[PDB]
Amino acid sequence: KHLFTSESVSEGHPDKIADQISDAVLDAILEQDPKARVACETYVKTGMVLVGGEITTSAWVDIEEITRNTVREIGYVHSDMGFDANSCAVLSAIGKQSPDVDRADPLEQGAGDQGLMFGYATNETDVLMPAPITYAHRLVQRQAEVRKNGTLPWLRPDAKSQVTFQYDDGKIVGIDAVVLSTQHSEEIDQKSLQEAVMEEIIKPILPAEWLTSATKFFINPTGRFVIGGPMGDCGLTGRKIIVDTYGGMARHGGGAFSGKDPSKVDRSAAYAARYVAKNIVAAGLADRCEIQVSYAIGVAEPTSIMVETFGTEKVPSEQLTLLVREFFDLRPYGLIQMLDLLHPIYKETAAYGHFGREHFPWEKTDKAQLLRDAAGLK
Amino acid sequence: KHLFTSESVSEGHPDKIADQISDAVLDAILEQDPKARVACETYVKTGMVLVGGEITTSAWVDIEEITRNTVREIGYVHSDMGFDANSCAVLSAIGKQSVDRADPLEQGAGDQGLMFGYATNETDVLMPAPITYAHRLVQRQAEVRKNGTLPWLRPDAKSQVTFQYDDGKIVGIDAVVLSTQHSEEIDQKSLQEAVMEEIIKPILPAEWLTSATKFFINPTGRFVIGGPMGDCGLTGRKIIVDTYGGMARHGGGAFSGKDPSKVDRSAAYAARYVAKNIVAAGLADRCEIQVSYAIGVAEPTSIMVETFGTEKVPSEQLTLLVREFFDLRPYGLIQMLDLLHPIYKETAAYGHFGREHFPWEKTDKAQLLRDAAGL
Amino acid sequence: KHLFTSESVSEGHPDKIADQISDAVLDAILEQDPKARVACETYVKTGMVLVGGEITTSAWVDIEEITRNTVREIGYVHSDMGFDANSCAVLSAIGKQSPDVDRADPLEQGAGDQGLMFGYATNETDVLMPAPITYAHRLVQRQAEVRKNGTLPWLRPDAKSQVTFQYDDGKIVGIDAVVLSTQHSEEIDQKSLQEAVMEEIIKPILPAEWLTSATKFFINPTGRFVIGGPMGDCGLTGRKIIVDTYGGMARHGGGAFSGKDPSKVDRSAAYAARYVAKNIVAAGLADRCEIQVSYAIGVAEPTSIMVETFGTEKVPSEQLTLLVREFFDLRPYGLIQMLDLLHPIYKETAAYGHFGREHFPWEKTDKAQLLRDAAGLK
Amino acid sequence: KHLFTSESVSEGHPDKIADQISDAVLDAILEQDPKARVACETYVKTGMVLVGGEITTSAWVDIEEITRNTVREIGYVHSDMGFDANSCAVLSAIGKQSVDRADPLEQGAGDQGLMFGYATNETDVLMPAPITYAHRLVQRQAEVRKNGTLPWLRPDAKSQVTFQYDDGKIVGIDAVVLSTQHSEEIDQKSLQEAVMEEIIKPILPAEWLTSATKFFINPTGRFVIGGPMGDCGLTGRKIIVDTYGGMARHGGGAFSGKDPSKVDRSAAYAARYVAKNIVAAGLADRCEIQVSYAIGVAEPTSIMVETFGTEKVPSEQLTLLVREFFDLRPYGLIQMLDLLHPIYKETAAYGHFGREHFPWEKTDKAQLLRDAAGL
Ligand SMILES: [Mg+2]
Ligand SMILES: [Mg+2]
Ligand SMILES: [Mg+2]
Ligand SMILES: [Mg+2]
Repeated sequence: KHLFTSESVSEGHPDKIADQISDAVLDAILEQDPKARVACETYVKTGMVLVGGEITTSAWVDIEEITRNTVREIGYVHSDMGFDANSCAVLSAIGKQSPDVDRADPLEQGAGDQGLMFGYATNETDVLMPAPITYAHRLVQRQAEVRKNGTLPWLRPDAKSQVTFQYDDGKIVGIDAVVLSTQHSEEIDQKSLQEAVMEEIIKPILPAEWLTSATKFFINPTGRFVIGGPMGDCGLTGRKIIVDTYGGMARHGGGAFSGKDPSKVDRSAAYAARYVAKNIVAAGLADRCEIQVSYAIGVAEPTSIMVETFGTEKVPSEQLTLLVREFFDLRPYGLIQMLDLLHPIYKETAAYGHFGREHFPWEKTDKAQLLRDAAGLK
Repeated sequence: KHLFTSESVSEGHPDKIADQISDAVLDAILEQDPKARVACETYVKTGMVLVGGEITTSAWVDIEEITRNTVREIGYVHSDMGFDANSCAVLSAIGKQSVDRADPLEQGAGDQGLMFGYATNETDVLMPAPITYAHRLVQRQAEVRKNGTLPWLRPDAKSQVTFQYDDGKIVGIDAVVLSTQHSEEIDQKSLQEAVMEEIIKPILPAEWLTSATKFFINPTGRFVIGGPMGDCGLTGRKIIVDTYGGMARHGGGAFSGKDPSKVDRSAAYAARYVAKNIVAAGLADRCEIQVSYAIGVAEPTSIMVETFGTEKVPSEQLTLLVREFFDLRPYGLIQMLDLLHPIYKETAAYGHFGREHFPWEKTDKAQLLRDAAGL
Repeated sequence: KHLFTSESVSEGHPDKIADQISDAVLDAILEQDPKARVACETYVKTGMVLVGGEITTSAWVDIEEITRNTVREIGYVHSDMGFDANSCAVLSAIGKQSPDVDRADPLEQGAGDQGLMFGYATNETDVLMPAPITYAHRLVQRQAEVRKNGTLPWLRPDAKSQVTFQYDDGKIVGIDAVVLSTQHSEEIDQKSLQEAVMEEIIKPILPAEWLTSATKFFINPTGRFVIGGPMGDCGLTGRKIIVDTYGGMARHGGGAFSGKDPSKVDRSAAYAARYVAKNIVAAGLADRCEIQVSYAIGVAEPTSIMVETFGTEKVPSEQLTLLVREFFDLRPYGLIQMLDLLHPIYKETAAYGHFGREHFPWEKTDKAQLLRDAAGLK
Repeated sequence: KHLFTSESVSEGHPDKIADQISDAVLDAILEQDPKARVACETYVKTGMVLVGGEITTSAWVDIEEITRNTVREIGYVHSDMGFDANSCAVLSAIGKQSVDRADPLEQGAGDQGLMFGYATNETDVLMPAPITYAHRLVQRQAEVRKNGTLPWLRPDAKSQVTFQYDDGKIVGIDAVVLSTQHSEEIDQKSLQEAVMEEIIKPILPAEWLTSATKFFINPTGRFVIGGPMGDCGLTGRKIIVDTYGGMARHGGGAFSGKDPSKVDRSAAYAARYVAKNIVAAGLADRCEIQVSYAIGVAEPTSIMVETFGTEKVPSEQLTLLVREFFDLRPYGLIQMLDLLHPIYKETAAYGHFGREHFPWEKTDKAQLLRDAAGL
């Protein structure tokens, strides 16, 4: 009764490979040119990586070297896994300055595109993130954690996890269903896999107080999982946008993050929307907070700002919407200054979630105390 | 009071070109082989279309002809438009991906995943107003482009509508954005007036248009370079304009290029089918259905019914009626909606949800649901 | 004094890989549709095979399956060699009927393109082929022979050989220089390689009566040769046309063979030119014979026929040119009937030479006795 | 009596587009880095250009801009022509391939291979007549295309000339083939007359044109679809039209896309340099030079001089003079011909041999060779 489900994928999933390659290229460019315009779309298939899009930068980068290193760190170094970073093909289809100061104050620059973006936060977890997506992320990051340190050496990078939570009036009741399918080598059978996944992955993550005898567990439910990654499966950037955000707990505007420089409101505004939502919840102004911002191309001011507090607000929501508008610069290049986004920090974001990890700029809660006593509280 | 905003793109938008090419390949395979497994990802860039993925089927089909015909119908037929269906490159990287149930209806889900369905009586088609009219703006744009009413504009186009709600009720439209590609023969002033008279005003109801409504028509000026040139399009990059424009939640699954055995597409269609029939039955004003699946499991791992307080009958009675009247098993909803037919290129532009001629948009269960509930 | 040199490459050379893939696709199509028009150009790079061109056929073929099988038979099945047929990328860019009975007698059809083609034959060897290219071919085919039967298991497919012959008035004097560079594994050093190449490759091919103490031998002259094949080296069809023919001993028209159906005069006319030249020499009418034919598009009769007998003719060369014109149908679709070319026999030709192997139709000498007593001899 | 035939293609022929793109990339790298190692293979097809190979250089260069500029200068700038430099796809698959001699001139050959050079006093440029005038026909075609004399014809074009010889002496021209791409505005009759008056007659000497000369002008009719569309072009697929049109033998090495350290290109240029100076010195009427190289060896493994009986001095004296006056070592002929300069896009169409403004076409050794021989 009253259940919610969220899924996640590891860094070896072909979609996440394309996300990591895109942001890897972005980080390389930003390391030389912080003001660069980057729109990098990566296509990864069996034996192939296609890196395309449009960049406008003074930087000079090696797309092949960046791509091979990124796949090499993911762990695809051998043809027995279905993909090898040293022998795969790397093709490039990157165009330059698309024929487009304009503004006396750079912060007043209009948006580069239209679109809608969402941010979310909930005091369910320590990191102000929804439980299902948080623990789904932690399962697949542990699977890579135990593959990379040699604990379970038979694991291969491609993996997917899914956690179904039972809810009762916003109260986290427990876990009703766990799904975890991981790619593996020939050095293990399915019965030893289902037991090793329980002991080395699921147990050090899902709190024992949420697992009962009724919790359905599906570990490699179809059996053998040896062929994976780009082998026999396509990977495109921007095909895991719900995994990259809130696992379905919150709504989405449709924009991908990876391969996009901070001037692309699809990424920066979504990070800022998370920044507002986390600070509103961290300030104690709501238990759950979702905000939507939208933009029109060539318009600096957001065309709409909605603050949704699902009955959890500790102050009228009209007051919340005004607090958002004055304590945060939601203008495109205002986001960049507010979050200090012109740095090569994005290859790390393309993997196990863009949110919930406290060292990102959009995850710091330096505005919570300000919002708290600005709304007159304690 | 609050504002909500949704967007849509024309059939000429690069991401939507990829979606249509992926479903055009799908339709041509289903026409010969209705039980085909197809997972077709399309990548469109300046001068080329890359059609890839995994396909296992007994159908023989010409990817080049399908791709060229699709782009041709979309409208890119000249180098002056930035893309030409008769001279672009078409590369294929399609592979063949490498009998368990006595009843095919009991087959387990091909993959895990969560899907959402939504419905709301804001509009006649039981869809959210922002996404609905965002679709009708870009669809009207293509309409007046193809019938020669405005011959000077080009396929690539984007729309965005900002609605104002007073706690569930539509009060009007706050902001309208329409950006359309065009040729050199037209100036921006005559362009703005033409899309205001032929595109915007015939689509948005005059009751929602006030003097405070903002109209952004080609806000940055000339829009000559468009489509696959200057940008880049990939299948499944418009999943929110495909569904409910952000009004409802989304599981993360793309639609185009996937046969009905993929729960990412099929279960979302079914989730819309149940949500729409619930709202059409008067059981709720707004309704969101969440379905979750586990790979190898036929029964959904979760079925959530959220009615946002608009529940006209008890919520437990709603979740029960969903299980009674709807078969949400992977191959059960294929038979419930008759999905093994080439009918998917139509869905790849202007929204998968909202057009009553689709199987998941039929309300043939509405009177049944209303009877089993009371009145 | 008076030296001549010719080179050859093995079936693992990236250029020969593209030739084999092209003809493999051609054979597959001809096996279903003998009348098919095929123009298949293959591009093979690290981790990638691109198969393009124009085909017009009722056949339905699997380009990916044909490509992987062809590379699999060549021996690239592992990423340690630099290329794997199971995990590489296969892309296709094949167009259909390019918008082009026409003739009451099909044999009178005009040529599909212009161009020039050469054929050659010399009684130096048993197979009426020049010695240098023949023995250069035999060296690299032996290298694959000893790699495939497990004799020298450390060999990798990519290999190149080159033989310099000393001549004295057409008399084969001996061998002055041998070059043989073969790709190898880590299971051998360079000194053991240079000795094993001598014992297992060079010795059972080059006759001992042609090797002196002055014969320069260059076996892996640069040393270690571990990275090869498509890895770090491009391969295109039609980039080994001199290896495919007479090793430079004879002239060439410029046309590639592989991937072209027999209606393409670049291939069929060259095979027929070899057919004429071999029969002229086999009939005893000349010791060395080179013929050139040329075509104009839409013209059935060759625009020119030259019979060059380098002072070796046993009958006036004017008479030879007339004998050629009446004992051979050099019209495009006359070649096809004369040589019975509408069969899938071409994947075998894309490797160690299109000539010199007696089981090919253009290599049979069923017209020699006819030419001999037609010119009035014995 | 005998007939000999050679062919040539225009700068718009698909194989030649690939050769020019490969050398345009080469020229732009040499302009910044003269000692760069580049091996650039280009693949042109309907709507796309794939530029691949192995390159190690300190130069930063824009493959897209170089490719688009090259095709643009070639003439494909509209979809009606079948290819457009401003909207085609440009993919790059270039890698970096993964200090031994005290004197750089003593470096060993980067690869094995045999190369041929040729020269004959049949023409003023000391080239075989069939290939020479085959080049001048397609070059005249582009000439009258670009200066607006005939604006209706398009870049793709092929020529072929059949010469008749009476044992070494030119007697005339037997057959002329000229096929040129064109637009729809022109009919085949007016096309045949126009290329006869503006292309063929201004190029082929009237002494060689009789009433028995065959003229095949667009022999199959309309030639509208051309260039990369309908066909397919690869670097190094025109090695015989690049050199001597079949009159001389060929080693098998392609030219375009290769820096001067590649003996396939460099030694062939040098072999032409020696053959031309020998013929220009009056030492022979026809001369063919064969040079062979072993990888890692600086001295050529073979140097053959064939004069076809036209030797005006003893043949042993000729082979000696070649070794005395020419440095045929891999990096020796780079310095002998000053090859480390961006001068190679010019060679990628209309013949590498024949145009006196190239380094390997200079006859600065002719008087020297004649002195050291006698007179
Ligand atoms: Mg995917
Ligand atoms: Mg997009
Ligand atoms: Mg090569
Ligand atoms: Mg060609």
